[PDB]
Amino acid sequence: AVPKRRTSKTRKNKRRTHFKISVPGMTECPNCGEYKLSHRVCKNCGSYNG
Amino acid sequence: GYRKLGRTSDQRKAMLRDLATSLIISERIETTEARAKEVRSVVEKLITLGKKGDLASRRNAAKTLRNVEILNEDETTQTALQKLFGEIAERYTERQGGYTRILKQGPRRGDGAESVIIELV
Amino acid sequence: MEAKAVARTIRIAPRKVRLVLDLIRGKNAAEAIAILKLTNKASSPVIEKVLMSALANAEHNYDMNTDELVVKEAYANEGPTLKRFRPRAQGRASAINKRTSHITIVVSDGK
Amino acid sequence: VKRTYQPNKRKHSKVHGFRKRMSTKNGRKVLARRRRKGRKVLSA
Amino acid sequence: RDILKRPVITEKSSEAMAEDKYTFDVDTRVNKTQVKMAVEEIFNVKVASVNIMNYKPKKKRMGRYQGYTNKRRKAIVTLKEGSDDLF
RNA sequence: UGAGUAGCGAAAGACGGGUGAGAAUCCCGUCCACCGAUUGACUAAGGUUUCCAGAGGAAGGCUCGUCCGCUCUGGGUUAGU
RNA sequence: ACCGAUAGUGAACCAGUACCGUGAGGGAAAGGUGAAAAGCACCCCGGAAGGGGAGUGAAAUAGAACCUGAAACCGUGUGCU
Repeated sequence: AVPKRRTSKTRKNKRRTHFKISVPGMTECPNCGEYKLSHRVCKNCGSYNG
Repeated sequence: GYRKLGRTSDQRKAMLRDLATSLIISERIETTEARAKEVRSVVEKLITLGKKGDLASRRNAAKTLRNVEILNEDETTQTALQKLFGEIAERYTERQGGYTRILKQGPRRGDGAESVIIELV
Repeated sequence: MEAKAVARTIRIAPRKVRLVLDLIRGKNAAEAIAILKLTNKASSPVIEKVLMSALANAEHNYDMNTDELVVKEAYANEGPTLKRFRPRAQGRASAINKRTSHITIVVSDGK
Repeated sequence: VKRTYQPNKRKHSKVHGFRKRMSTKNGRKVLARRRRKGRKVLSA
Repeated sequence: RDILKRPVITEKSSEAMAEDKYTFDVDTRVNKTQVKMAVEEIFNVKVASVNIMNYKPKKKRMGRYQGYTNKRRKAIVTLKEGSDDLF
């Protein structure tokens, strides 16, 4: 099938309400002092506790 | 099976044999998260075989290991079945299970695949 | 007082860049650097160099401290399009648009 | 699938070459028209 | 006469000059019998053999405009006595 | 606009060491897999420098690319049989 | 009391040219910094492209993708709903 009518900019932007990405999900490393992903090793000094 | 890893039956068994053998040689390798959770069972059941030491245990482990040669030490060469029965199994005589540890790294460029580190405890 | 930096004619589609720009708009400078380094999208390293260039403009050209800074503005604008073709079946060709964007980031001390 | 054009250097010169056009009266008119046009190449 | 145009100074020709061989650029429409008599008349030596070859024009470009280089004819001269046909 | 939608052109890769601003994709090594009346070796037609070395990453390569049949500079084809 | 770059010759510019066809033959698009190159020494982020200052100039939102710079279309921030 082919579209019957042109899609307006109002309808197009409504459809993109939920099209987006999320936050990485990061925590602070208490050896590096810098940010890292949860349950992943630090990348500054390469340490993983626990 | 358990998880098919996007391979046929013959390819899956050949790839687990290659990953398991290379881990004995270097004791620390980097791979994919999904692959690492299936290598666990393969390597850990091979260490159980090397802790028995019988001839039948040796011949049942030669059906999974590959014929590589390790000239890493400065002394005489040895294969990967001599290292499994001689050195690795020597230092696990006390703990019962859990000879492998997995550490997460993160996504890799160009693929987004989760990278992990797998090593012997 | 505000400082700014611009990256011009970046060979990435404009609406793929804008997804990343939505996360760092309004955050502290130290927090925005960490978000960009941990997001696994193609345009994250590109935007990383634009924010770093603007931060260093606030320290040499002006007299501003990089502890009280925030990301004031972050937007993408369209650039020239590169026109290509793709051979389809039955002897027909289809056009391909390789798009381009301009990226601007402004960092403000406040006030 | 076999296509129409199978190249051959000898046939190209013997059918469309300079000496073939000159060896007849209607082929000399072809060369005269391509000089009034200003073409960079006269024959093949 | 002045059949010869220029000498050839390259890596391969340098390895030739260690075994009494000399590489020149000659006129595009001469045979190696004329080249044989031209070398002995100028440098006063005794030639023993001449080998000769041709190269096609190459496609070249600068800016937008495309053209072709000159075609050339190369001669390698073997002597039995004498040397130092250049510095 | 359709829409971040269809597709990305028959197939087995895995790990270690390097280089690098940046590596699933480049170089080296090991194991494994495929053809073998041919995916091997010559060669006529046709194409016309696509051949070699040192450099480069704007565009082309249906992804990436530090790499190339792509870009720059310099080279290479020798007959009395 | 002809045209002023979709006009005027197909061609104001390296045009019967790029390109297309075995061949006869068919055939485009592309003008404009500044009065004067005086075409941005030097510092900072980066591998580079790109940019922020400092200088030239009457003017740099005149920086060679350069006089003026409309509409479609794409974005950021805000008063009322």
